Amino acid sequence: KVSITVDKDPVATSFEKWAQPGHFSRTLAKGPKTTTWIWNLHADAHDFDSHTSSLEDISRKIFSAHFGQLSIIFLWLSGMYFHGARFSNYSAWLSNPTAVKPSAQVVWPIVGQEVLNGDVGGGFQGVQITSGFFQIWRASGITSEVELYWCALAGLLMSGLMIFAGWFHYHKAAPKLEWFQNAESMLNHHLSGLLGLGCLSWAGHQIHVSLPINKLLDAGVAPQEIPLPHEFLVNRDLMAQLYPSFSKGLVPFFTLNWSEYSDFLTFKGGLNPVTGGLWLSDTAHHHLALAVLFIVAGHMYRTNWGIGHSMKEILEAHKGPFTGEGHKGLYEVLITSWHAQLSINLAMLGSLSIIIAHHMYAMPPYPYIATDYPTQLSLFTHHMWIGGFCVCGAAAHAGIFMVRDYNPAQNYNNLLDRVIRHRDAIISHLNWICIFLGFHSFGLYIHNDTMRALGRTQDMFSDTAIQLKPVFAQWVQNIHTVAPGNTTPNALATASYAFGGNVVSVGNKVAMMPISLGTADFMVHHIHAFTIHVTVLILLKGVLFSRNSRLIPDKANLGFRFPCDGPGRGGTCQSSAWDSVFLGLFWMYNCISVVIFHFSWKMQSDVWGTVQADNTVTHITGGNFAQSAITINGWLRDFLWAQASQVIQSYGSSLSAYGLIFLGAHFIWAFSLMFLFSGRGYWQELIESVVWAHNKLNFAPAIQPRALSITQGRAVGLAHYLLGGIGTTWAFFLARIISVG
Amino acid sequence: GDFLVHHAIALGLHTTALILVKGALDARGSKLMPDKKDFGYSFPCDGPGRGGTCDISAWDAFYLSMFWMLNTIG
Amino acid sequence: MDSNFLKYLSTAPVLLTVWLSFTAGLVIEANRFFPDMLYFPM
Amino acid sequence: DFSAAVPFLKRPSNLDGTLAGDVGFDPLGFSDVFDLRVLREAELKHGRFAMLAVLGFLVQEVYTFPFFPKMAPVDAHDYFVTQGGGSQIIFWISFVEIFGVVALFELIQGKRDAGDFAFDPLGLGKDEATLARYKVAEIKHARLAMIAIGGFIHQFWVTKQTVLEQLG
Amino acid sequence: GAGKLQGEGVTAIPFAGRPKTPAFDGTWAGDTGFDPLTISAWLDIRFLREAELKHCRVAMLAAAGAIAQDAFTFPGTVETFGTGKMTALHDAAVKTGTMGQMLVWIGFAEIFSTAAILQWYTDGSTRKPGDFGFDPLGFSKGKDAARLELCELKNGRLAMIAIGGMIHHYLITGKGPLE
Amino acid sequence: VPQTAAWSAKTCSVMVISNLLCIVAGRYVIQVKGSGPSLPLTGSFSNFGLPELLATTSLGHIVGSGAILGLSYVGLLS
Ligand code: CLA
Ligand code: CLA
Ligand SMILES: CC1=C(C#C/C(C)=C/C=C/C(C)=C/C=C/C=C(C)/C=C/C=C(C)/C=C/C2=C(C)CCCC2(C)C)C(C)(C)C[C@H](O)C1
Ligand SMILES: CC1=C(C#C/C(C)=C/C=C/C(C)=C/C=C/C=C(C)/C=C/C=C(C)/C=C/C2=C(C)CCCC2(C)C)C(C)(C)C[C@H](O)C1
Ligand SMILES: CC1=C(C/C=C(\C)CCC[C@H](C)CCC[C@H](C)CCCC(C)C)C(=O)c2ccccc2C1=O
Ligand code: SF4
Repeated sequence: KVSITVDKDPVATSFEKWAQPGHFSRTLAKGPKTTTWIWNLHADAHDFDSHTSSLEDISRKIFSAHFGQLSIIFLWLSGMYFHGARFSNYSAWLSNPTAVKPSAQVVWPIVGQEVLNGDVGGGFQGVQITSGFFQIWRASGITSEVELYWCALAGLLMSGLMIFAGWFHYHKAAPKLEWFQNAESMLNHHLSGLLGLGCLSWAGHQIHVSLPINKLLDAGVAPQEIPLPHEFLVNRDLMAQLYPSFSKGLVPFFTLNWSEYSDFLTFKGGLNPVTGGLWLSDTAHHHLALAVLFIVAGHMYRTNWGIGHSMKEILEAHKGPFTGEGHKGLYEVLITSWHAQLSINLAMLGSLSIIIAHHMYAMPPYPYIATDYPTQLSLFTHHMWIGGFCVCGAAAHAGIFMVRDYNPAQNYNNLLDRVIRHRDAIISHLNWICIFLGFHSFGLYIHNDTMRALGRTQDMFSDTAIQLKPVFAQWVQNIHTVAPGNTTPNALATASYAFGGNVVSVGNKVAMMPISLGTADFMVHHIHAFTIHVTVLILLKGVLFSRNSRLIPDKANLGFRFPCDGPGRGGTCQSSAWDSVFLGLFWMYNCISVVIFHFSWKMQSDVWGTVQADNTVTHITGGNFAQSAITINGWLRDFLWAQASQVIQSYGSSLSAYGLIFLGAHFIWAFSLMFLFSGRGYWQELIESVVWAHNKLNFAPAIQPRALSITQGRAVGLAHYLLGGIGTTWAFFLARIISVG
Repeated sequence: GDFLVHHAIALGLHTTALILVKGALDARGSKLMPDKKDFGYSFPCDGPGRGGTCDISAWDAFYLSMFWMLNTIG
Repeated sequence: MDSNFLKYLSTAPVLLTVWLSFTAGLVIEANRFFPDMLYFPM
Repeated sequence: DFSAAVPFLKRPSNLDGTLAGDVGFDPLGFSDVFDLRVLREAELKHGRFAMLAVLGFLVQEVYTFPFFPKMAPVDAHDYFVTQGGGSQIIFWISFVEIFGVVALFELIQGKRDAGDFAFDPLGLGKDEATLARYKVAEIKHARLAMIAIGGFIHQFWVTKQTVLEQLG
Repeated sequence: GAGKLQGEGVTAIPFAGRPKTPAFDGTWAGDTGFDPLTISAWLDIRFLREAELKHCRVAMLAAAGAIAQDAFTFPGTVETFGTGKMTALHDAAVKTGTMGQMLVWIGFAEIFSTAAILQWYTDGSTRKPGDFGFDPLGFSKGKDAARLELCELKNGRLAMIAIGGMIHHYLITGKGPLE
Repeated sequence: VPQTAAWSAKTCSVMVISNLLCIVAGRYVIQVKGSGPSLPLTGSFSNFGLPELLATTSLGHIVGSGAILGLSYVGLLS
C-alpha cells in the first residue's frame, strides 16, 4: 500500500549542536587534536551514510537538504529577477534589442572599478550579462520592471516556503522509509504531476500571455502600448484578433476538432524571421504535446488500484542467455541505495545538459538570443561544463555504491555480478580502442604539422589534399535539410538551419546558417570521441576495480577513498575509485575544453558574422577554420594567439575585469601544480621546521598543524587546476565575444 | 621593472635554496621518519602511516627544486 | 540570546568571516573617503 | 474540542483560551509550528501601530501642525520621506525596537508576557478585574484597528478622499 | 430518518443490491442503496457527503435565486446590470464586479471549509460532513432532526437536476425558469 | 495541416467503440485487480472494479482520439 506515514517531532530544533562541530560523526565529535580534523569536518559534512546506519535517517536528511537547495535556487532566481527589475536596461533592450547590450549588474565606484560600468547602451552603463535572462523574460511576455519585481517577490516567497518545508519535514513531520521507498508512486507523480502539469501550465501561459505579447512585439508595437496579460485573458475578442480561433472556444478541443487551433498551435519549424528564435506558437504546441505525453507516461506504475506495472516484475522478466539472471536485484539495489540512484540521475542530468547545449544553439529558442553571440557561447560552454561535472559525479557515486552498498549475496549471476566477472575484457578492449583513437585522431594532426613544416602541403589531411570527409554527417544533414515536406510532410521548415537551408539574419547579423563539415570537422569529431572514450576508461576502470583487483584483493575494506596501500607491490598509489574520479575529472576538463574551443572557432569562422547588402556574409574570423584547424600550430596561432588579443588588450576598458581574471586563473592553474606534483612528507617536514620556529618563541597551536592528507592534497590540486583552467577559458571567451559582438 | 623582476629572481633563488637546503639537512632524518639515513637517498616513501609520507626523500627535494630552478631560470 | 547560538557565533569560521568583512569595510571606507593614497602625506 | 469561534473547526491545541481575545481562531495552524507568545507579541505590536495609525489619520485630517504643510495623511508619507522627518521617526522607532529585540529574547526565555512592556504611566491597570477587562478590550480594539487602518488607506487610494470627507 | 425510506433495507437497483461500502451501513442519511459505480468504496464517504451537501446547498440556493430573479428583481439592479436573464445576468454582474466580490467572499468561506475538511485527516476531527453548526432558529433541536436531514438531502438532489434543466432551457429558449 | 472533422455521429461511434474495445481488452489484459467491490455485473464482468473501468475508459479515450485524428488525416472519417 502506497500511504503516508511520518514521525512527529523526531528532532528538536535547538542550537545545542550548532556549537558542537562534528556532532554528526563519532570520530569527529571528540575534538580537533590536529588540523586534519578541520578538513575532515568538511569532507564528511554531507556523507550521511557514514554518520549513521539508518536508511530512514539518511533519507530524511536528504529530503531536507533538497528543500534547502530548492530554497537557495529560488533565492538565486529572485535575485536575478530583482536585478533585472532594478539594476538593468531591460526596457531599453525591449525598445531596441539589436542595439543595446543586455546588462543587469552595476558596480560601485570605490577603487576605479567603476570602469567596469561600460557603455552597454540605452542610456545605461553596467556589466554586460551573458545569461540570457532578458530573452527569457521577453519570451515570457514581461514588458515592465513591475512584473520583474513581482517575479522576484514570488521567488522570495518560494525560497521561504522551501526553507520552511525543509525544517518542517526534518523536525516536525519526517516521513518514514516506507514513504521514501515508493518508486512507482514517485515516478507516477513526477512524470504526470511535476513534468506534465508543468509543461501544461507553461503551454497555457504561452497561449494566453507569451504568444500575443510577442506577436505585437514582433509587429513592432511598443512595450508600453501592448495590453496586459489579464486583458488578453478576459478579452477573448482581443485575443481573437491576433489568433482568430479563440472565437471558436474550447468546443474544438473537446470535440477533437483540433485543426481549428492551427493559428496558434502549429508545426512551422525554422526560426522566426524577426527575432531569430523559435516560433513561440511552435513552443506552445511542443509543450502541450509534452504535457499529454508525460501525463500518459505517469499512469504506468501500480500504486493502490491494481492497474499498473511493477518495476521488479519488469526487471526480473528481462533476462537472456548472455546475462544469466539479468536485471534481478536491481529494484532492491535502487530502493535501498541512494548512491546508485544519484549515479544514474547525475549521468542522465549531465548528458541532458550536453544535449541542451547543442540544441539551444542550433535552434535558438528565445527571441533575440541567436544574434546575442556572447549569450550563445556562454550558455553552450556553461552547460557543457555542467554536463561533464555531472558525469564525473555519476562515476564517483557508482564507485561509492560499489564499495558501500554492493552485496554479493543479493547480486549473484545478475548483470552487475557478470560485469564484475569480466571487467578485464571490458577494460582491455577500451584500452585498445582508446589507444587506436588517440593515434588515428591526434597523430593525424601531428602528421599535418610535420608535413606543413616540411613544405609537403600536398601530403596533408586537408580538403585541398588527402581528404577525410564525414560523409555520414553530411548525409544526415542532407536528410534533415530535405525532410520538410517529404519525411516531415506537415512542417514548413527544417528543425535547424545548421543542417542546411537559407541564412537567418536579424539586425544585419547572422542568427543561424548552415554549418558545413569537412576534413577539419572529421578530425575534431574523432578527437572528441577519443577524449570521451579515455574519460570513460578512467571512470569505468575505477568503478569496476573499486572492490578488488589482482593487485589489491581486499580494497573495499580500504574503502572508496583511500590514499594508497603502501609502497609495496611496486607502489599502489592512486588505486582507489576516488583517484579514478580525480584523473577522470582531469580528462573531462580536457574533453570539454576541446569541445568548447571547437564550438568557438567553428561558429566564429563559419556561422557567425555580418551580412552585407550583397547578401554575402563575412564571418568573425573568415574561414580560417577549414585550413587552419587541421594543425596544432593552426590552433595555437589562429585560435589562441589570434583570439587572445581581445582579453590581453582589455586594460582600461570595461573588459579589464576579464583581463584580470585571465591572469588570476592562470595563477590558480599554476598554483594547482604545487599540490599535484608534490607529496605530503616534504610539507610535513617543512611544517616541523616552522613549528620549531614557533616553539622557540614559547607558543604553538594546541591544534597541531599537519600537512594535507594525500587525498586532500590531490583534491586541492584538482580543484585549483579546474578553477584556473575554466576561469582562463571563461575570461578568454567572454572578452573575445563581447569585443566582437 | 628591473627592480620588481630582480626581487622575483631573489624569491626564486631563495625558494630553490629552501627546498635544496631542507632536503640536505633533513636527509638523515626528520620527526616523521627519524631513521631516513637507513633507507638512503632516493627511496619512494614510507607508506600511508603517520599521515602519509609521500616525497619524504632528499631525492624528492631535488625533484621539487628542479621545478623551481626551471622557474627561476625562466 | 541562547548560549549555544552564541557559541556557534563564536565558532572560528563565523568569527573569521565577520572580522575580515569588518576589515574589508574599514579599508573600503578609508579608500572611499581618502582615495588614491599612494603615499603617507608629509 | 471544537473552537468557540468556529463551531466546525477543532480548537487549536496551543490555544487553550488563557490569552485575552482567544476564541479558538487559528484555521491555518500558525500556533502549531510557531511560538504563541511570539505571535501574540507580533499581534499586539501590529495592533498598537494600527490603532495609533487610525488616530493619527483622523487627527491629521482635522488638524495639522502650523509648521507643516497641510496634506492628506497618505501623501504626508511621501512628503516626509524627502523632507527628512520620516527618517527621524524611522530611526527612533528602530532605537526603541533595538530594546524590543532584548524584550523578545526575554519573552522567549519566559521572563516576560507577550505585549507586556510594563507601560502604565497613569496607573490605570492597578486592579486585576479591570486589568483583565482592559486586556480583552486592548486585543479587541487592536484587531479592529488593524482592519480599519487598511480600510482607511485603501479607501483613500480609491477615492483620493480623506475618510472624514468621504463619510458625507 | 425512517429505516424504510433511508436505511439498510432500501435498494434502488434490485438486480444489483445494496453496496457493501462504509457509506451503506444504514447510518448515513439519504441512503437509497444507490451506488452502481461503487465510488464510495474508493473515496471517503465523509468527503463524498460533504461534496453532496455543498452541491445540494449551492444548487438549491441557485434555483430559488433563479425563480426570484424571474419573479421579483430588486430595485436598482434591473438598471445597473441590464436586462439579461440568468447566465447573461451572470456576465453583466461580472462586469459590474458584483460576481467578483461574491467570489472573493465565497473563497474566504471556502478556505475555512478547506480547513474543516483537512482536519478529518490531519488532526482526526469528528466533525460530521456538511455540519457547520448553523441552526440558529433551532429546528434540529427537536425530533424532526433526522427528518430535516432527509428533507435537506432530497430537496438538494431535486434542486441539482432542476437547475440543470432550468439553465439548459434558458440556453435554448432564452427564457428564465418561469415560462 | 491535417483535417480534424467536427463532432458527428461518426466521431461518437468511433469513441464509443474504442472505449468498449478497451474495456473488453482490459478484462483480458489487466493482471492485478485492486481491493474493493466490483461494479454490479455478473459473468465475465464479475470483478470489473471502478478503477479498472476508469483505466479502460482512459485508454479508450486515448485510442478514440488517435483513431479519429488518424482517420481524419487519411480522409476516411471525414
Ligand atoms: C546531485 C549532486 C551531488 C550530490 C547530492 C552529492 C553528494 C555527495 N558527494 Mg558528490 N559529487 C557530485 C555531485 C553530487 N555529490 C559531482 C558532480 C561530482 C563530480 C566532481 C562529485 C564527486 C564526488 C566525490 C569524488 C565524492 C563525493 C562525495 C559526496 C558525499 C559527501 C560530499 C561532501 O561532504 O561535500 C561537502 C562539501 C564540500 C567538501 C565542499 C566542496 C567544494 C569544493 C571545495 C569546491 C567549491 C568551489 C566553488 C564552486 C567556488 C569556486 C570559486 C572560487 C573563486 C572560490 C555526498 C553523498 C564524497 C563521498 O561520498 O565520499 C565517501 C566523495 O568522496 N562527490
Ligand atoms: C485506425 C486508426 C488510426 C489511423 C488511421 C492512424 C493514422 C495515423 N496516426 Mg495514429 N494513432 C492511432 C490510430 C490510428 N492512427 C491510435 C489508436 C493512437 C493512440 C496510441 C494513435 C496515436 C498517434 C500519434 C501519437 C500520432 C499518430 C499519427 C498518425 C498519422 C501519421 C503517422 C505517420 O505516418 O508517422 C510516421 C512517422 C515515422 C515513420 C517516424 C517516427 C519516428 C519518431 C519521430 C521517433 C521514434 C523513435 C524512437 C524514440 C526510437 C525507435 C525505437 C528504438 C527501440 C529502435 C497517421 C495518419 C501522427 C500524426 O498525427 O502526425 C501528424 C502522430 O503523431 N497516431
Ligand atoms: C503602500 C504604502 C503605504 C502603506 C501602507 C499601509 C499601512 C498599508 C496597510 C494595509 C492594510 C493594513 C491592509 C489590511 C487589510 C485587512 C484585511 C483585508 C482584513 C480582512 C479581515 C477579515 C476578512 C476579517 C473577517 C472576520 C474574521 C476572520 C473573523 C470574524 C468575522 C469576520 C468579519 C468574517 C503608505 C500609506 C505608507 C503609502 C506609501 O506609498 C507606501
Ligand atoms: C453561469 C454561466 C453558465 C452556466 C451555467 C450553469 C449554471 C450550468 C449548469 C448546468 C447544470 C446544473 C447541469 C445539470 C445537468 C444535470 C443532468 C444532466 C442530470 C442528469 C440526471 C440523470 C441522467 C439521472 C439519471 C437517473 C438517476 C441518477 C436517478 C434517478 C433515475 C434517473 C433520473 C434515470 C454558462 C455555461 C451558460 C456560461 C455563462 O457565461 C456563465
Ligand atoms: C603546499 C602543500 C601543502 C601545504 C599546504 C597546507 C598545509 C595548506 C594550509 C593552508 C591554510 C591553512 C588555508 C587557509 C589560508 C588560505 C589562503 C585560504 C584559502 C583556503 C580556504 C578557502 C579553505 C600540503 O600540505 C600538501 C599535502 C599533500 C600534497 C600536497 C601538498 C601541498 O602542495
Ligand atoms: S604514500 Fe604517496 S607515494 Fe607512497 S604509495 Fe601512497 S601515494 Fe604512492
